[PDB]
Amino acid sequence: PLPAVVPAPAAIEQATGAPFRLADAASALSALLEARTGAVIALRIEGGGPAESYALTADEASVTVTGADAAGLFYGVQTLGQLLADAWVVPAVSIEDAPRFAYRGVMLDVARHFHPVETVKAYIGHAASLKLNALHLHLSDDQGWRIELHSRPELTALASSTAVGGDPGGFYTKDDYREIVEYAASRHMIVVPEIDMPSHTHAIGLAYPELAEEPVITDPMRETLPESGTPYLGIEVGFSSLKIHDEATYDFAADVFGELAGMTPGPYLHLGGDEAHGTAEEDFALFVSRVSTIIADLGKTPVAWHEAGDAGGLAGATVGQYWGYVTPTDGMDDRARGFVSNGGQLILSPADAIYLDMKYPTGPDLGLSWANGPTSVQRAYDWEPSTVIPGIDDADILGVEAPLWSETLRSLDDIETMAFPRIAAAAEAAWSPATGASDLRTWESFRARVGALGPLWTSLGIGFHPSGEIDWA
Amino acid sequence: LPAVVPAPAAIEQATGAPFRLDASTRIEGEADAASALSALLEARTGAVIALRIEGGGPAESYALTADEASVTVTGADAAGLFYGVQTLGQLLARDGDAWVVPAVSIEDAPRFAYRGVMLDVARHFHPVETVKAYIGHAASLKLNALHLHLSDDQGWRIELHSRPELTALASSTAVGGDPGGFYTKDDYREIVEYAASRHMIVVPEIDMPSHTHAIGLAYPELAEITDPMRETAAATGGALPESGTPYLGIEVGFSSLKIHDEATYDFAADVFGELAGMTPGPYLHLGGDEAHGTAEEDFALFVSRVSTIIADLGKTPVAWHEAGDAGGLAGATVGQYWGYVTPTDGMDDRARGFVSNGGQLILSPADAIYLDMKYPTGPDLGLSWANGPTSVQRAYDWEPSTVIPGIDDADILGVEAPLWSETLRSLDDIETMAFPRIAAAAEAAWSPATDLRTWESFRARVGALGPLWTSLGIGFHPSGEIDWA
Repeated sequence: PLPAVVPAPAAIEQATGAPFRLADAASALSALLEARTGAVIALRIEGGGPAESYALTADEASVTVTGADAAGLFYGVQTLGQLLADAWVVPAVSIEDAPRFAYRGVMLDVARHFHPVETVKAYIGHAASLKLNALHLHLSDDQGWRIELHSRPELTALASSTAVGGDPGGFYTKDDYREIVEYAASRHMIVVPEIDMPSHTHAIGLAYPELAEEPVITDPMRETLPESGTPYLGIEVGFSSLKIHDEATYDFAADVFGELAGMTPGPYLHLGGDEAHGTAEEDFALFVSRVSTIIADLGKTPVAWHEAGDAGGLAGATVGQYWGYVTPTDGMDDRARGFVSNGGQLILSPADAIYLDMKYPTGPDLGLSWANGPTSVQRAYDWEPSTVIPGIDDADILGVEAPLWSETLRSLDDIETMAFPRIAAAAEAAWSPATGASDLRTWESFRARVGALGPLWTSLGIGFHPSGEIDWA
Repeated sequence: LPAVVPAPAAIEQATGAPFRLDASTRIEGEADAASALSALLEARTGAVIALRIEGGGPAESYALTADEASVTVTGADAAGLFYGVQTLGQLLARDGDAWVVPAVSIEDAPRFAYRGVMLDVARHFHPVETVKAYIGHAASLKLNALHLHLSDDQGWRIELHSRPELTALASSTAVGGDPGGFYTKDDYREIVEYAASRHMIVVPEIDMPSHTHAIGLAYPELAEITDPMRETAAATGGALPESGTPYLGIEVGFSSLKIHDEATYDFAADVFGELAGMTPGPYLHLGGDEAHGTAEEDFALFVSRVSTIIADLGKTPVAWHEAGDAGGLAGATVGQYWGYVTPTDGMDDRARGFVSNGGQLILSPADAIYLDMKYPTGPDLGLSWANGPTSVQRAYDWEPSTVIPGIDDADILGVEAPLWSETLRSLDDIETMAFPRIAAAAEAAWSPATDLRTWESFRARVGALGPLWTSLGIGFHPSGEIDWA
């Protein structure tokens, strides 16, 4: 009975004997005793091996978790919590672990439904239990502006009032934004803020009306309220845009990205790259060519969605591939490889696979289906970051991101019902080795290991949708 | 009175002299509608013709006025202007040597929001080139919905990646041993974007219950043949009955899916889920064709599942009227395909059950509007399985309201003109059967109920467009029932 642990470790092997009767990393395990409210449990930072790596060995003499950093030890304490099993037991085990990708991220949409600091802090602890080390907050969209800026003070004043569906809006104060980045730092997580521009910028026109263009509608139909110069409370996308040829548009992005970078010590500033429907490719090329350079000279590494990779601007910019794992193109396989030819890496977030906002085939009502139908937990796992990567190299993949969009999610219970269990397939694709190695990196194994951690998920207060695709305990 | 098809809602001649075109007329700056009018000057290779998009009136409606000073086409949409720009081409006449627009004022509006033409790519794979031309031909008659019959017992024509073996091993063949093929996802975007520029929506159909022999070629675990005692087989000579190998015949209702196998619905969800992502149009046509000998409860449970699958995808599902006895689906749209007299079954009653469910009817009577039905005159190809060949008059001898069981015109989504490709292997073959009688489709779709909507007037107006149809390269068949120019 191989002890179930997710993400699947690099090397795991049972031990010969009988199992184990039960700095600040110790607090992470002491607080982990929510699964179960002399012996000596060793948590030491030796160092020398790869970053975010650890070594776990459990016997009856003592259990020893040894990481190279505070992060590596913090991923070893997360593994031991999953290892915890008539009494309360830790199996005779030996784990030597290391991450496959340096970026192992979770995205949160705070613009569609404004999520408070508390429900964001909880999601940080939940993602950290799966060895995820990057929180991606989607701070702006057509439905709200969520970050408090002073170079653009009208934004937080007139663009944060509403949310999707007539629900409360709000924003993170700069006072409140430091709490998010310092809470995630204590969980060894970086916080990358995204400000979706060219398109996905309708709320920006509510406060600075000289910057936004009139909405382009196309075929709703579905609307039978379309977007106007008023707070958009719908879910349609790709209608808003900034005055791309107005220099005030870029003087706005400079203030917005300049002030934002001062509050984020993380290396990345995500600009988005969403283009409005019917926007010129050359004009959209000029847009993200300018704003990425603005972030470039700010001392930050710019991030954008892969649809802006054909552009001629930016150097070393990082991408977020949101296309399907079988890449059904507008050009999205070739367009994603433009980031690698330019000198940057790719973060892979396949829509059909890893988009956590996609409805379950089972049926928890929430979610969307715009990918290729609902997303089963298997399909969230039925992909390899290497083969589902056009024709690049593992050195050109910065990591894996698991986007959770909040068009339909308004609760922490709503967030957990959709993130888990499919978030485990995200951390597995991010942390665990490729599908070429690792015998436990199969659907038959993941489906069994993710079901054994079910009781552990219920003890930490983490909600999840029990997908009938897998067997729980 | 100047002939124009479909017959506009309100048309009246003017008091003065016509509009001389010459080589000095300017055309008003109306984006691509001017280019649509310039290409319409293929009939004939200062005063200015005004194309404007006002707005406020009915959807896809327009107003056309032609005098000696200037011509003005004013629509509420880009589609309304487009259909007004289409009426200009039909209006264009020749005085002696100069080309002339008659003094006339037209105020037009469509009767049905759905004005469809279906093309069968499964029996004979029609390339993107021959489909784009058919998009322009149907758009010249104010049709706004292209229905693609992407799959049948003879082939699978759309490229899916969740089910990638389909196009790998089910698109090799066509009926009669003819070339197969399929539309790539990249080739399918070109069709929907071309149709959008003509203000047409692309409705993709995947016949799901029966008409599914080709799916068994690639996913062999899903298919169930079933030969009836009738058939033709021995007489036609070999005429290979259906097997577990590509079917090159024309018989229908022999294949089916294992209705109680859950992989069949996980199959349909994957295909329809990927399909919906490729179509910005609101409609996903599921079919509803039941195999011979299928249990009514089983066929009901099948279409109950797939329509809910399409419904939960954010799209409106479409099916044939034979799937109306089912207990599933809500608000599903329908192509009624039975005769205008509503015959063998509760075919009218089963179609009226869709209206009880909250949906609308698209009516496509086989005896009336089936463009693949043989002419009584005789241009060879086509079928006659309805009630014999279909004359151009018989294609027009029906009212979409009266033939509609016992409902209301508000419960009719519109009109569809299906062209099945069992015998049609060329674009010239498509036009030889689609046209004349596709005007009777646009007439029933666009024009008011039974105006100039009589057989005596139709046969005069569509006969005047002969030179216009010959100028656009449309190879219509000259039915002897009507006089041309």
